[PDB]
Amino acid sequence: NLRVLLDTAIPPSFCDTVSSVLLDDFNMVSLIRTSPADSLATIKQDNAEIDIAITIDEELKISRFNQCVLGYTKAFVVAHPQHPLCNASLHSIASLANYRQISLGSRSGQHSNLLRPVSDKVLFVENFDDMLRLVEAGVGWGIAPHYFVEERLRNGTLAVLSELYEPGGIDTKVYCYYNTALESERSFLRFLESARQRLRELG
Amino acid sequence: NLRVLLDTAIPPSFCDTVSSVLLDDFNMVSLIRTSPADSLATIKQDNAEIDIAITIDEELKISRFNQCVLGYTKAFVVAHPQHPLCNASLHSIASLANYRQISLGSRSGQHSNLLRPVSDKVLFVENFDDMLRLVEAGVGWGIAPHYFVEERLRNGTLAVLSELYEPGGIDTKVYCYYNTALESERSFLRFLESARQRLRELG
Ligand SMILES: CCCCCCCCCc1cc(=O)c2ccccc2[nH]1
Ligand SMILES: CCCCCCCCCc1cc(=O)c2ccccc2[nH]1
Repeated sequence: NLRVLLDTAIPPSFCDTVSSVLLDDFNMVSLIRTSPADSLATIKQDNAEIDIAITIDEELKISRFNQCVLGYTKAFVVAHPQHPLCNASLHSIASLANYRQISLGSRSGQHSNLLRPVSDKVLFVENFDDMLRLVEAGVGWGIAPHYFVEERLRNGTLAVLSELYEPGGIDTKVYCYYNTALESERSFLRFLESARQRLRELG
Repeated sequence: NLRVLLDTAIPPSFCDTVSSVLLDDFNMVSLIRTSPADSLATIKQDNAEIDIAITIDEELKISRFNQCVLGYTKAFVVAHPQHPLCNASLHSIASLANYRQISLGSRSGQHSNLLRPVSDKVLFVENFDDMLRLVEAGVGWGIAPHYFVEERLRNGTLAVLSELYEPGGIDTKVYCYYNTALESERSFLRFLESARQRLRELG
């Protein structure tokens, strides 16, 4: 029955919050994980027959789907704690566009404004694990969700650069793309209401 | 000396917060108001010789300028309290793309993804006052900053539709575009630090 796709930028908590709720109302629920760079591409494939996507990625008006927002979540631009650009911010926060960035690659090779890399050179990868191996290494810098990075962060293995750009990490909305058929379906509305109401915390 | 441009979506408080601070460090400070639809166009004109823009509008990498974020602020999609789409949300929240929208026109006729109208027909205007005359009228619906609308809102003259899309109004970042020359200038940094630190409230 209900197939829902969850990108990797979504905290793995925001995912049990969901799944608990949908089983009340639904009797078969499949959960698919996906690069954020591939989320929206995927739901456009009709055969893939997704009914709900949870992503950070944005695009206005899609084919058969509607959009709304569930919450907010944070990402950081990170590097090795002696990457040149470490320390020395504001000026160097503009020089990111010169340094090598480790970006999430997409299947379609295409990117949204939101996820397109800011610099060159870019070195593409499949997911945030590969990304951090590399910035820990540390060739390049990257933007990764909080949940990934906070482990290493307090451990001093990685440092943040995002801070003078946006203190507190880069606030980023979490969207919900849902097949229009679910608009005003007593059950979907419960999921929305309940997912949101919960997803204040973590925050 | 210092010329700073402030779009109309910026609360008129976020504007005294700024202006107080800059006079400590600056001795001539001009403040220009602008449609958000025209903010960025304007700072690209070189003759206009703007040193700092405060806008909700977004564009990545501009000519001589850097970007960072000062805070957050809210906007609502509003209409006449017996506009068809009133009441009846979620489905109708998708039918906005069919109803007439009152959008902020731009000089260049061009719009960013962020400000481009969602529907047609569109009926362009110069500013948020014209916009509300019209949605109060009420031909069409529009998106307007909180500060404008909260007056009329509790007064029942206008109703919100944004709520199932994004409860609490549509969170929207407030960017700072500052000429690169000001990067690491003891004074600019004070302004940033102090503007931000204050602009938590209102919120
Ligand atoms: C200091 C440089 C700021 C440039 C960042 C531009 C805004 C962030 C957009 C964004 C890009 C991502 O790759 C991303 C990845 C995971 C989660 C949020 C993200 N936000
Ligand atoms: C319920 C329909 C949601 C569609 C709104 C799309 C996100 C809002 C982007 C935006 C458009 C504006 O015109 C605007 C104007 C002033 C302040 C913030 C704004 N945000």
